[PDB]
Amino acid sequence: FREVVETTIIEGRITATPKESPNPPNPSGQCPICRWNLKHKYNYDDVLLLSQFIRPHGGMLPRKITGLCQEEHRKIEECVKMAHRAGLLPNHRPRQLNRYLTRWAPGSVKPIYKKGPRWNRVRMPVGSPLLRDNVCYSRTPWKLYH
Amino acid sequence: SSFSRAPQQWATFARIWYLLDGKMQPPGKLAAMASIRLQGLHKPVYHALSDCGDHVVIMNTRHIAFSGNKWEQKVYSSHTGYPGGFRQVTAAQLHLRDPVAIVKLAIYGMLPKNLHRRTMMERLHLFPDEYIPEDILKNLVEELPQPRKIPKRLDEYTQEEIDAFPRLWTPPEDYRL
Amino acid sequence: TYSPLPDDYNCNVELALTSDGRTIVCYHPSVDIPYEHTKPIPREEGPMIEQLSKMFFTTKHRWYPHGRYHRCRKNLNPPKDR
Amino acid sequence: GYVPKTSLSSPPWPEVVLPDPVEETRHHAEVVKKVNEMIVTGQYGRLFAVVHFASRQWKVTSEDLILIGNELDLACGERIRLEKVLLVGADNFTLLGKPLLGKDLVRVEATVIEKTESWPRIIMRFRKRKNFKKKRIVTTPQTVLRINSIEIAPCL
Amino acid sequence: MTGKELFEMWKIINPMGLLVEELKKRNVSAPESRLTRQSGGTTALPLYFVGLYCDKKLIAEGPGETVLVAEEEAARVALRKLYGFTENRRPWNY
Amino acid sequence: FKNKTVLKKRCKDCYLVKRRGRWYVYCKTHPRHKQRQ
RNA sequence: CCUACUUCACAAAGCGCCUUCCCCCGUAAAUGAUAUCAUCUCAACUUAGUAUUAUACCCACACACCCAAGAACAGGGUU
Ligand SMILES: [Zn+2]
Ligand SMILES: [Zn+2]
Repeated sequence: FREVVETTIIEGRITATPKESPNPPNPSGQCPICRWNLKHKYNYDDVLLLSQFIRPHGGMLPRKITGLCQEEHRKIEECVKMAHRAGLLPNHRPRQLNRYLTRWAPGSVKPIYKKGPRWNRVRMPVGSPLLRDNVCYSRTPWKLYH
Repeated sequence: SSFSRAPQQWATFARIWYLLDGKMQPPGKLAAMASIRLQGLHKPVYHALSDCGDHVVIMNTRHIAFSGNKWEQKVYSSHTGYPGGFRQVTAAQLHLRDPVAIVKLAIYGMLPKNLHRRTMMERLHLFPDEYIPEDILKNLVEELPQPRKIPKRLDEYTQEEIDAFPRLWTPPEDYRL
Repeated sequence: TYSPLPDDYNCNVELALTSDGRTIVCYHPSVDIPYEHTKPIPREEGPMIEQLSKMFFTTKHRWYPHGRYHRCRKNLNPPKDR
Repeated sequence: GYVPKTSLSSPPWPEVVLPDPVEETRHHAEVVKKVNEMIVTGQYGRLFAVVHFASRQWKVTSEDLILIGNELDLACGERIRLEKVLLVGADNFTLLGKPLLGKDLVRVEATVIEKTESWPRIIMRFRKRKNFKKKRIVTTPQTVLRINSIEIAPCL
Repeated sequence: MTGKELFEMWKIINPMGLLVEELKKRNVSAPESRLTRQSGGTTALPLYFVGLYCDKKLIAEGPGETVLVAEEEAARVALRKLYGFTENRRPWNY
Repeated sequence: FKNKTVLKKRCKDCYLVKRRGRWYVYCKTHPRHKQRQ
């Protein structure tokens, strides 16, 4: 990781950079998620996993750099949005209602004033459809709409 | 066993005081627990006509958490009865106005729709914050487990756990980040 | 060390099958409360109905009287069991 | 096949390791011997029993009364043995059949204390605007049995 | 006496005192009354469980509305257990 | 803004951005191109 | 509400007089990633941006006569 320092005169210095842990469970895997056997085994609240693909101020890292699949990058981005909205990354910020599994940005959803009839009800989305295929240990599948 | 008749009956039909902590808990799950306890459906001696309900004291109701965008999408509708008296207020607005209305309404909706519902609600004690009246605190008997386990934040994760969790990728050294 | 259920409450349950395997024996001696888990013994119509409702955590409706019809329909010698 | 510890990496339920069969069988023998010794020494008070009689299961104890909804073809005061005893239980132990306990284990005895007819039950059919109205009165025969004793034997 | 209770048939007064006398006869120190469980202490419908402990050993616990009533009932239960007239005692043999 | 069910960029400077829940076509050079879903 | 004027007259009225106080959100912008530019953000986020109407009003309570109180009841006064 290179950082730019000013004094005006400005220069870039490369500092310590973490390395992937030795002995991946699944070497010769497409993305890091596959290499570590996490294809369908992480959720929005797995901050330890998510923060490894996050800029220090909360922004996501580019797919080219991270090496993630297209679908895995999308999943990580959505999970990170949900974690930010749930307040699970208090240190990754640009510079009071508790939530979680919030798909939409809170400021862009209108109230459901007229929920339709029973056969055409307007349901409130929960979680993200990108995580529909996550490992389900429950008898019933995840309900993405409430 | 071996109790006298009146003490035995009193013990069997006594009403217990339970404590729920609403911090970061879904009001729906809180209401399900509270409704079971209020109806007495958690007692094997339960019967609709036995008036076997218990007391439920829910604290930190101001700090409940909705899944999804329910804070903005869920709407509570009421009518004053007068023309033009239809009021539709979002969950966030209702929570700001009354820090107890959301949980109260959830439990009310989950309770059976009969004449015992308001008697049951009389046994429900909702408190926005950690403070509880002293008499209620002395009454408390048991604390029910929180229905939802609150996920930890990075600020809360211990350095040992972070070390235990492997590094997933080799970031290029020459990257601004 | 495996226990079918927590042994703290209401008894210590021990399941078993007879040698023939055609009957199940359960040994469930009751668990006494430890002494350390115990504490030493310490040493007008409107307003009236409001007070009673507050006292017994009920509503006002049950404290109002009923008519002669119901008061006389009520059975004063109900059957008693046990 | 290692998976880093995430929320969904492992099942949400605790892992349970059942006791090894050999040690568990030895433990079952020990427990059965203990309960058999309790029976031998008579270390029990009231005995209750779930007994399948007629078509139903009755939770029964000595001196209890049972109302069978049919005539039993037995003279009043006649003593009987109830043979389908599903469960026998005491203060400190219970024995469960699979699905029935053996004859050698439990002996539930009853007595035909009374033979009677049930109170008149009304069966009325009615359909509106069809001139369809029917009434019948039925008195089901009944037998009251008193459970005299529940005996167990050290045959485990 | 089938279905009857010991003190339903034999009326007694001061069961705690009588239990103390019985334990003295059996050469046992006086029991310590202790609050094992309670509910709604400050309400109008409290439940109190009072256990009598003999050298930190529970001999009998009883329920009640007030602490005094619970202690009295616990004394009655202890007396029943001592005299062998417990509710779950062996039936009479006929 | 003009309300359109299908958003089409009209010139080079027209750009699509999803804001406050819905898509918009914004354009500095020709604000006439402003479209809202 | 009746000081005037007027219908009128121990008072009721208007044609007469007096008092009337807070927002709502469509968008326009700052910083900034996914996508190292850019980007108002169903990304985290910062403003215009606010409702959680702010308050105001009422709050005591055991015959008979009068009353600006009133169908009755009720209410106010009786020093
Ligand atoms: Zn892959
Ligand atoms: Zn353009």
